[PDB]
Amino acid sequence: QIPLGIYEKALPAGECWLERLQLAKTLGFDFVEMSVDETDERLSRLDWSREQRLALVNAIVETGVRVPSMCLSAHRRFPLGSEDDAVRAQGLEIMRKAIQFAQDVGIRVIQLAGYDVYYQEANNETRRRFRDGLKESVEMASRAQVTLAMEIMDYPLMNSISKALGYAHYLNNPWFQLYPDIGNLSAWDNDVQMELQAGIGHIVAVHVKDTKPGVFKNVPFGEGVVDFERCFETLKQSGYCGPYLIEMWSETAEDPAAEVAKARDWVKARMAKAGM
Amino acid sequence: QIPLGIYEKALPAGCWLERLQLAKTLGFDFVEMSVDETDERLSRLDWSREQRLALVNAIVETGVRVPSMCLSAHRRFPLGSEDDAVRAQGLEIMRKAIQFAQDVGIRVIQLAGYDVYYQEANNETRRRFRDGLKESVEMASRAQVTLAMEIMDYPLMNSISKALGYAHYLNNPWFQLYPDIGNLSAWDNDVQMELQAGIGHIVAVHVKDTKPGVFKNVPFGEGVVDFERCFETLKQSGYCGPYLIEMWSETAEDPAAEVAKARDWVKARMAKAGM
Ligand SMILES: [Zn+2]
Ligand SMILES: [Zn+2]
Ligand SMILES: [Zn+2]
Ligand SMILES: [Zn+2]
Repeated sequence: QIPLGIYEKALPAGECWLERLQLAKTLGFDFVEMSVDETDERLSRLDWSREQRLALVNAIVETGVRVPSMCLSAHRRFPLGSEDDAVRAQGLEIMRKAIQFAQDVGIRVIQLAGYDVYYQEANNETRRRFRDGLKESVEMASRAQVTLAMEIMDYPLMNSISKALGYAHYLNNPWFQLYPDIGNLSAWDNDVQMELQAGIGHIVAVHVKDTKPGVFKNVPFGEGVVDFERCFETLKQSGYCGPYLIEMWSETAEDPAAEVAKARDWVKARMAKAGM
Repeated sequence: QIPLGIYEKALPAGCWLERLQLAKTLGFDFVEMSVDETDERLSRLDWSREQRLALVNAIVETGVRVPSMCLSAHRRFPLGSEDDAVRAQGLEIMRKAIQFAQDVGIRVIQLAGYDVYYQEANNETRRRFRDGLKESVEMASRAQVTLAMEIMDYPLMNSISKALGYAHYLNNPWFQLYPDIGNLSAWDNDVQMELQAGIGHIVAVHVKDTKPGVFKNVPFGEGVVDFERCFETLKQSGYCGPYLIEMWSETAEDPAAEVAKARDWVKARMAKAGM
């Protein structure tokens, strides 16, 4: 088996989760990755009532479609490296609330964004604050027993598996792992296939998307520089047995389901070629 | 925080809402569920969706988590069994436990490190157990559920070092370590060395006393476990995870009173170690 998931933001935008999960099932997916992004609407999920949390658990159990991971891109707006101590405190409360939320609804993995700061310029001060924020986050994670997994990013601080492995060695904690995005990994000057193999005992999930140098969003599958077949071959041959998540933003398309179905078959053909 | 939990079997037998509410009044953050060799506790892996959801509801209402499952059922259906039917039942229990953990939001399944328990071990049981573990870890990787190997009352896994060997073999983020400081101290181990060695892999810690060759119901303080030392080692090494108090006071004169005393006794040892 190869568990295959779809990004929340590839599907229609309604906060109706049972409908979302039914659609994913219909489209042939095993799971949906939730996004808790910079928007107040998705951020407000962290303030959901017990009944709202439990309704999500209900929909998951009823449909069989899991929500095993949360993409926590809210830290782009409230980064852990902020020299604004108010903004940083806000990033840390979001982290705490995301961990409690994951405990409540049974999310397995919180995918962290490797930004020390995004909208502000980086320096030694922001990197040190990010490092300390990350250590604090992993401590909360260790208490809760919730996996935090650093994504390989559209940003120089975390633009390879190697740099994430640096953080993993520093932290030396079972609850801090790796969540490579093969698109982001391919959009710099990395030896991608060597990076995938190097990270193996730390890789808990894989984001599947295409990219170009300096273009990390909305590059159509096949129009970028990602060698999908090679990546899948490397991961399979190195013993990877975890999930793959198709990352796309077709929520805005005329027919989101149709865009998703085409990307699904496209991605699946390449996995099949790679022996999976 | 030092998250502190109570073993299911320390509390009176029974609904889960009542048990979780009891744990709350006793000051515990969580309860560790047991899926043992009994058909009664095994039947949990066959719970309906409604039964699974009722547990989730109760956890959310009380705020007392059930973050871990002790899976001692493998004593009865071990992954190393040379009987293909018994081994298959063990693998099916493993699959169903992982699905149960997904359904109910259990974070860590604690594995019993027995290739076989009620039979004699040999090269073949060891080989079968090894492959069984590999298959189990493959299942856990797909589900993203942590399996943590307990340090055992059994030679095959009687130290953190032994569990570390399996961890290095499997090379997978979903296979981790769940030391029991009692079991770790009941052999010929360098206990404080071991705890430090395993630090990057320790996801949880069982707290109980033991004596060499006596791994069960040894009253706190009457055995050989150096509690203040183990706590200071784990503290100095940067351990930030939960501690589970393992007892079977379920069948004692005053179970609640027994657990309260043990709780305060454990917390006193922790306070002495800088916690
Ligand atoms: Zn490593
Ligand atoms: Zn991604
Ligand atoms: Zn190691
Ligand atoms: Zn134990």
